[PDB]
Amino acid sequence: RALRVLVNMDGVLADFEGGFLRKFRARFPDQPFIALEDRRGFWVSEQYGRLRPGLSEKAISIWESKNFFFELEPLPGAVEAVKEMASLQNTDVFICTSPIKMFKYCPYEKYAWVEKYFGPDFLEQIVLTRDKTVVSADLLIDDRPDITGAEPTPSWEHVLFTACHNQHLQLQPPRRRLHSWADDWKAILDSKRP
Amino acid sequence: RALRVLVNMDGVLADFEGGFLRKFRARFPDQPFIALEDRRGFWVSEQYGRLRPGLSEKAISIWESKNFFFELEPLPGAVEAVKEMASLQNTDVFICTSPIKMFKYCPYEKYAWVEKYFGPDFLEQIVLTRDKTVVSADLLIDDRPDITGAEPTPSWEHVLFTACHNQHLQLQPPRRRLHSWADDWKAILDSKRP
Ligand SMILES: O=c1[nH]c(=O)n([C@H]2C[C@H](O)[C@@H](COP(=O)(O)O)O2)cc1/C=C/Br
Ligand SMILES: O=c1[nH]c(=O)n([C@H]2C[C@H](O)[C@@H](COP(=O)(O)O)O2)cc1/C=C/Br
Ligand SMILES: [Mg+2]
Ligand SMILES: [Mg+2]
Ligand SMILES: [Mg+2]
Ligand SMILES: [Mg+2]
Repeated sequence: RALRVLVNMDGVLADFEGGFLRKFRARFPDQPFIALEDRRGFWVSEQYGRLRPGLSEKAISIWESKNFFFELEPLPGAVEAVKEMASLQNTDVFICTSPIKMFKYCPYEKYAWVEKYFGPDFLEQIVLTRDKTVVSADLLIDDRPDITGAEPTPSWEHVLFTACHNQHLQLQPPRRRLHSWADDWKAILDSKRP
Repeated sequence: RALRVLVNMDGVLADFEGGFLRKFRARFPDQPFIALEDRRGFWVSEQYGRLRPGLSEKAISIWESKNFFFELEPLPGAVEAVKEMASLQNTDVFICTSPIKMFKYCPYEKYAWVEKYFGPDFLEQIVLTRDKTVVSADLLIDDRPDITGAEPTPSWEHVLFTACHNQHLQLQPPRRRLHSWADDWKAILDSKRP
């Protein structure tokens, strides 16, 4: 009866792309980089790997470093929108996020980041998983174009959240975008209500 | 098409009850304790809180301590069963576990414990969530009798995994138990296959 919305973290709430680029440039000032306007494809590591030898591994070392996830800046409007969204009648919001393979810091920092921006009580709303298809909900707002896993027919509608890496993608027509948190996310939610 | 089984961690794969009791007794040798045979009700903290003043807080300090989750011993047969279960044709296994409120160590140690007993590749199968009702699957094997949350009608059948705290409970008849990993879990899975 309540509408359930899964909201992705990196690329939707947290600015992974901008934080990575800043830290990559600071740590490797003599390496080439990829300006955000030039990002293409979900995987940062793959494009850097295509840019020059051994750059995939250097990219990876940025997000494997302590404080990388914790120090990500929220995206504009994200904290305000999700707070408003959660307070809406008949609306349950979960933050659904995938950790990286190296688990020393990432899960911890993601919990810490949510506490910081949404408060202790919002920690109950976090779902950490590598497979989003096994989480059920009416909506998934997520910047990754290809969301697959163990469940061939997920219950959610995936709404693509715009990011530098996906902004040029033509979606297969039924599919829909949320262009930024300034875009009309209430209209999207309302279209799913009974 | 593949059968999906969610397997809980504490009380099913990891011996939370025995590890807690050992560490509680070692740290508080002059406090009264609850023998496992005498455990009743899911919440360890509540029963200890009923046993004497300020014992809830002392109990909590055990599982909030570093290395508590990491150093839990697997339950008998658990690692062998889950490994066999995951290798079965048309069967996907996820470990579905709730972290405690204090997130400094618990998420990290749970990932570490899974790596230790199941290997790096099994980390992809972990779902960390306070709400299991929003994870979809055919079966949930879990020692907690009362599993509720945002989804009023979860897709899984909850099979109650026997533990000291629940062994005496009469379930509402449709509900079913897995008595230990030596019990016939394949028969339970097979009853759910198309
Ligand atoms: O290029 C990457 N970009 C990225 O976000 N990640 C990681 C970063 C994050 O933990 C998880 C976020 O995915 P979503 O929850 O937003 O879908 O995947 C990993 C790589 C490459 C690893 Br090799
Ligand atoms: O008494 C408790 N027992 C317990 O397992 N936990 C915590 C321990 C574990 O992180 C999570 C396990 O639940 P399941 O995933 O097995 O369902 O709840 C907390 C308390 C009290 C907190 Br106050
Ligand atoms: Mg993302
Ligand atoms: Mg609400
Ligand atoms: Mg349990
Ligand atoms: Mg299998």
